[PDB]
Amino acid sequence: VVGNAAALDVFKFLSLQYQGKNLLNWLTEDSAEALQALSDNAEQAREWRQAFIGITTVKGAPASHSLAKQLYFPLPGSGYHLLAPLFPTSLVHHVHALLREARFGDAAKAAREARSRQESWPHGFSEYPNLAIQKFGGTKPQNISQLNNERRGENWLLPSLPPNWQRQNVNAPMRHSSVFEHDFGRTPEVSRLTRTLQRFLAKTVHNNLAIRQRRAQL
Amino acid sequence: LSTASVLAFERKLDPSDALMSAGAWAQRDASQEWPAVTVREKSVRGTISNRLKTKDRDPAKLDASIQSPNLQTVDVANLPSDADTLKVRFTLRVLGGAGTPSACNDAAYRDKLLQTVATYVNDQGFAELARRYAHNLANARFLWRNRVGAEAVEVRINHIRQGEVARAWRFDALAIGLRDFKADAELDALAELIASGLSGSGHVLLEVVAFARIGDGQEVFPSQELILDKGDKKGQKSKTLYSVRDAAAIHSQKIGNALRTIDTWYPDEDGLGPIAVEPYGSVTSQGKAYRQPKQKLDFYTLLDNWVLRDEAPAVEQQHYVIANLIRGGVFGE
Amino acid sequence: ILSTASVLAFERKLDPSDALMSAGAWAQRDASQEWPAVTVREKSVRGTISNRLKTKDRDPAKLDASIQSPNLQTVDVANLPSDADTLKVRFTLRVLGGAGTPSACNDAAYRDKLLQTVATYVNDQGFAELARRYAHNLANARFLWRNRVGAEAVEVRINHIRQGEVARAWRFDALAIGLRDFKADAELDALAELIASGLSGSGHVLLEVVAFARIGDGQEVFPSQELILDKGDKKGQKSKTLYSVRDAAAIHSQKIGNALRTIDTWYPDEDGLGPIAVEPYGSVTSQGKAYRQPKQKLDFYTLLDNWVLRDEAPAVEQQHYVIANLIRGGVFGEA
DNA sequence: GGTAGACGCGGACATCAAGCCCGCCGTGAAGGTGATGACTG
DNA sequence: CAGTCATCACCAA
Repeated sequence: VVGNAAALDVFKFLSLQYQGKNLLNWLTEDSAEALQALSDNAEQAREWRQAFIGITTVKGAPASHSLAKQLYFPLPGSGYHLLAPLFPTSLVHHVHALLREARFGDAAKAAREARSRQESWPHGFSEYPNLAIQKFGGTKPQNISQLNNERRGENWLLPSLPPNWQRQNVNAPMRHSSVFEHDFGRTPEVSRLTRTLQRFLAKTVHNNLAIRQRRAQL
Repeated sequence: LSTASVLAFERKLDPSDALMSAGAWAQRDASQEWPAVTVREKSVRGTISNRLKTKDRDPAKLDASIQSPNLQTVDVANLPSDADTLKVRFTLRVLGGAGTPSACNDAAYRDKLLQTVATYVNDQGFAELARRYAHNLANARFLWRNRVGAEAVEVRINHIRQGEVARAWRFDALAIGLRDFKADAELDALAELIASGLSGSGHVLLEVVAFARIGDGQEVFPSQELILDKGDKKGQKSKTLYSVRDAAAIHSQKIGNALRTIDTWYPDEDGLGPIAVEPYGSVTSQGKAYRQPKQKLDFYTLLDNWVLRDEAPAVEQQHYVIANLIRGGVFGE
Repeated sequence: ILSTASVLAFERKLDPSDALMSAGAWAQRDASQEWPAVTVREKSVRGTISNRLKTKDRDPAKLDASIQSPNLQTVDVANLPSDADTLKVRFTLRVLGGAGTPSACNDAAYRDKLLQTVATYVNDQGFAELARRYAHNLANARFLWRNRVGAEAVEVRINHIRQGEVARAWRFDALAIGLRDFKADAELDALAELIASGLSGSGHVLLEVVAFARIGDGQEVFPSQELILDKGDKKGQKSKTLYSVRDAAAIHSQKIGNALRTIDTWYPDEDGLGPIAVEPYGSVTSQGKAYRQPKQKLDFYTLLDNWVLRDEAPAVEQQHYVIANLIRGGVFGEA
């Protein structure tokens, strides 16, 4: 619910009707769930049913702004469309609640203690390394839409980095083992490949419709 | 009228880090090619020699830990057995412009502060501050534990304009003391150079070389590295000594501490030696703070009375306030 | 009121250097400025299994084969040469003074009460009782640890250096001076008052202690051995590694300092057995026994806080022990 | 400025005990929105 | 008497 930052407190009183009962859709339409426990007259019931429709309906005119993006896109044999992208608040809320039960939570941490007790049976936990955090607003994020219930201006960004941007230094000098003993290529990123070629060599061909297509690229 | 919510003063009297080398006397004027005192890691069999807790004092473990040894790994630097002399060399820039902040929020407060500092300067210079810094350069205060019981200490100071040198001083650092500020005519020629640096009249770059006759193979004391936020096992290192590339060293902030031990103006025990120039006058290694906030002699009372409300303190506290502004810091509200 | 400081620190007094070994002929003692050093040598050895046997792998063919097969090890060794017979051991010693003044503290009133206690000690009894026992351990050659066991003649030459050159020279004969009794004479007490002037700040003391131990031709000398610890190596490649400096076998300075402070003949078991090194909860570790337990209330942490905080002065014998621990140093604090 | 044609086997690699205490971890600035309130030309 | 400019409380895990 984006709107006036110093007016988003009556929204809690308007949206508490989806807590407890099933009468969140009783305030605007179906005011039989707003006549018996509302205790207001016809003017008050009509004014509430009129004012509560201005949330889900339009608030203002459809427009844009100079600080918006509005990219160009080339058409197949024509000019251009301006594409003004928007921030998916619903999608970022869904993926944010999805990842807060996958990085921490009950099962995703009790499986980590089960690893810490070295006795675990197979149960799936999740680990998201090297993310980044971004803040919206600043010291006060309530001027932005809600961003407060369990967001707090912290959309969690998944990594999408290239592979080869954290390298080491090349030292193949005139050494007594840095010349002749360096005929193997002792790097730090081949341990995973050596461990995979080791630990993928014990399984038989009783489930051999997938494992016979990995050593062709290795 | 209020003080600004952001104030930033750059440091003046900016020294480098000092590097250690070793040799013998009568070669100390051919001492440009002395080899560096090196950092050596050693391992120590010792003894359990701490206090013992009585909160889980099981005598099966606690009365038996005393009899068994204690194994520690430390670091140590020594002089060579051929040599008997420590050499310490560092540089020092004296900047000037020591009342103008580098970051502010007000402009009226900035003009009030600059005219307050100009009121300080155009009736007395930096000379009382400059000769106290020249005292702490002339004796070898910056050799902290190294001069303690040293037989003879010599301090050489060079004034440098280009590749060639412009002016040279030599001293006997043990004749000059640590509690007095009695001087001669030779130290006043250094004080006028430092006071021409602090007032922006000239460019000042100094090379400070200190020799200490200690002994053959005796232990010197470089600065110890603060190793913070470890979370390790049973003390793989418990003393790491600071070095630069193959040379033991002293941090620049410890030499900077030793140069600004100027304050003999603090209330309780001003006859009991100079301490460093802090806002709250605190000597942390002795666990107390001269110039408390309750006795109105700290920097955040005298500064606000003298700049804002036109309540000039005594001159001996004006030297303390101007020394705190040569120091630097974040003096905002 | 008046609890102990949570941070205490005392810098050491009597700081020695590393003792470098060298070798030559006896009666060339006064020309011994250019004697070549004793060098550490690597050697490989073929022993037997002379060790105890575990039995968690017990079988009649395992242990018999392990005994009857040889043992192959690789050690270090230091020897006198095939023409020299005397071990020259040389180090320097600084005496600082300012004993009871700590280098770091928290409580100011505890610091002043500690300096009042130490200053009350220093004037009615000087440092002379500690200084003559220190001068005894400089007089005999206690710092030669194994290198005087069975030696024929031992010869100590202590010089006092107040300039470039010596101003004062001694010459003892370290076997006539024992290791069990503190008896003095008219040449040892001059060294004792030199050390006592150094411990009370009344002058500059720097010494150059040179010892000469006639051992024999080609015999093995015993430089200090060090820990190569906290690695978890493979194969155990070196069971013994000898400490050296640039191409010269040597003794660690802390082992020399250990020998210089074997002063304590006041520990409550006996004094006729001999002195032990002054350290709190006074414990020889090579014997596995800690004399002066905290149970019988005689250790440094009980004597010091009963003497400083509660004015309960200990016996006059134990005040030498408390001041000797202050000359030692250490980290004292919250219990 | 001469090819010539070869480099050994066996066997073995140490055990013991121990790994410190104390105090502390900086401050300033990083909010949009209507809604009168004061100004108002 | 009507636009407009600086300030003002309104919220907020």
